[PDB]
Amino acid sequence: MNGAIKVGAWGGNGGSAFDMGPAYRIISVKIFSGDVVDGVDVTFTYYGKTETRHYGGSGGTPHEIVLQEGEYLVGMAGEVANYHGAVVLGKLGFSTNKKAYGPFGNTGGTPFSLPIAAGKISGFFGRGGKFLDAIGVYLEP
Amino acid sequence: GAIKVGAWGGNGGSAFDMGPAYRIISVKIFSGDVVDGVDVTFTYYGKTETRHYGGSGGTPHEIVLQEGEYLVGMAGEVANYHGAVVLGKLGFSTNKKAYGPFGNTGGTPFSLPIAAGKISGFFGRGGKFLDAIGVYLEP
Ligand SMILES: OC[C@H]1O[C@@H](O[C@@H]2[C@@H](O)[C@H](O)O[C@H](CO)[C@H]2O)[C@H](O)[C@@H](O)[C@@H]1O
Ligand SMILES: OC[C@H]1O[C@@H](O[C@@H]2[C@@H](O)[C@H](O)O[C@H](CO)[C@H]2O)[C@H](O)[C@@H](O)[C@@H]1O
Ligand SMILES: OC[C@H]1O[C@@H](O[C@@H]2[C@@H](O)[C@H](O)O[C@H](CO)[C@H]2O)[C@H](O)[C@@H](O)[C@@H]1O
Ligand SMILES: OC[C@H]1O[C@@H](O[C@@H]2[C@@H](O)[C@H](O)O[C@H](CO)[C@H]2O)[C@H](O)[C@@H](O)[C@@H]1O
Repeated sequence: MNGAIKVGAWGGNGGSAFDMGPAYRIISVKIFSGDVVDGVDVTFTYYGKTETRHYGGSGGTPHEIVLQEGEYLVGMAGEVANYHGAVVLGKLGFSTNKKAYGPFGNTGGTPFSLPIAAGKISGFFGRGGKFLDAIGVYLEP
Repeated sequence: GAIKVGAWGGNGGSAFDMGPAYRIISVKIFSGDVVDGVDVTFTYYGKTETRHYGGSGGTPHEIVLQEGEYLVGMAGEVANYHGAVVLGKLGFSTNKKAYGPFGNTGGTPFSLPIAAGKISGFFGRGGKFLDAIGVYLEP
């Protein structure tokens, strides 16, 4: 969009597109996983107000990443697997400039990794359905 | 304020940093069993330069960016070639067409599709072969 850097769209073509848009500050990310990744719940602040978005499906169990002050999402990885005739993320994980999280999910598949040597993730986008078909990120310094 | 993503590959070789370019002009990928090295020709503040990363083997595969065409994707596979963790397959995609991957040695795959932005530089490690590679991204 306006100087945005949207890298990704890892996963399958099913589901329906979702776009969080870049955030001003990602407060917390919650990954709901089961055999695969069900959805991602994101709480962030945009133009002053605190917002929460619900992506992917409603199933799965929550694993939350809370960004302490000065901590950012500097990496993302996982596996795009086939789950009952549907290409979705079977494993997903993130890394912060402080600790590493996950991966969350138990279905193996073709891997992908996005180690950020310089920059951070600032937002999310992708395709959702009964599960998390695909996920991508917004990058910024 | 540079967005450097990745660096897929091993830890062998020596680090190289092409830095960001005003405009890439072309990229040559020398490959054999793996990825021997990459060649990058680009403009940089009025000047036109050429950088080469990796060994001196392999056969060249050239991608010549056309008028208003950029690199919007990179993918390949890091591998363990007779002991050294190097890239075994490598390819790029332009907003007009996809290339390769070039190389015949598999390993753990990786891909970097770019929905918004482009590649404007490279960095990583190299030696007799292209040990690892990363890119600079821009709006
Ligand atoms: O569907 C609602 C229930 O979903 C449960 O998670 C599921 C896992 O048990 C199963 O293995 O995988 C699927 C998809 O990955 C998950 O939906 C939750 O544990 C329940 O709390 C929830 O009610
Ligand atoms: O697979 C192609 C079709 O996928 C459909 O989405 C699926 C959902 O119905 C289902 O609940 O979840 C899976 C993954 O979570 C989705 O693939 C789309 O609705 C169709 O338009 C599409 O053709
Ligand atoms: O493997 C550890 C050492 O790797 C060296 O680089 C390798 C080159 O010597 C060799 O010719 O090629 C491979 C792949 O192209 C390189 O990994 C480093 O120069 C050493 O510093 C390092 O200890
Ligand atoms: O080293 C000089 C020669 O290198 C050749 O490429 C090599 C391949 O033949 C071999 O199979 O794999 C290695 C590693 O990828 C390559 O270096 C070129 O094809 C020759 O033209 C060149 O003389």
